[PDB]
Amino acid sequence: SFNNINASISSINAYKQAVVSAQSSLDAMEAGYSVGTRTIVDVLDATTTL
Amino acid sequence: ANLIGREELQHARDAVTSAQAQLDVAIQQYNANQAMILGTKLEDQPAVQQ
Repeated sequence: SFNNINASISSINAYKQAVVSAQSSLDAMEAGYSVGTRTIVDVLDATTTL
Repeated sequence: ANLIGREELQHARDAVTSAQAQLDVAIQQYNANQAMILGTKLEDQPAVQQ
């Protein structure tokens, strides 16, 4: 149990980083679609990934 | 219906306009060299009569 605790801490860190990365990807997709370089379909996928 | 990106449609319209310009260039190239062959008959051309 004492080791499972630390494993959980590390996994929390990793998933936080993943969330930040997905946020950045979504923002890039949204701006690109705002200026016309992407289709609406591309935006929907980034929202799903986030 | 808001399915494909706007930059794809922009690039399609630009392609059509460029193709029209190129066809105009070709037509003009033809119109010149038709000023030399205005006379219908080969025997009546200015060069031959000289």
